[PDB]
Amino acid sequence: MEQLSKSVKDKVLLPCRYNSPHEDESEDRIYWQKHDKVVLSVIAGKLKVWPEYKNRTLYDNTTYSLIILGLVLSDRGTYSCVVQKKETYEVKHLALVKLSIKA
Repeated sequence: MEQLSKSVKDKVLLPCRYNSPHEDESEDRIYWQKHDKVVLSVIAGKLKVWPEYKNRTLYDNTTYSLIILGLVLSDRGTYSCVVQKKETYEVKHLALVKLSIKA
């Protein structure tokens, strides 16, 4: 569980911590989620950002990491980065990031 402390209005990069010789844009499905919400997905290399996060997030293609712009208090919490392969779903990678925020 990596932990980051930022302030309201900061931008932040949440590291997915994914790096293995089995990275494969074809099969790799990458998801960032927070609680019962999905932030974004990357399927076949194509990015899809959920409505709540459109215009306030970026994706770093190099590291599969999530960038959030203009933090607000409700952005606090645990985020997950998941790399899966659908065959049946199989998970290749799971990483958790705890974002703490104050004003």
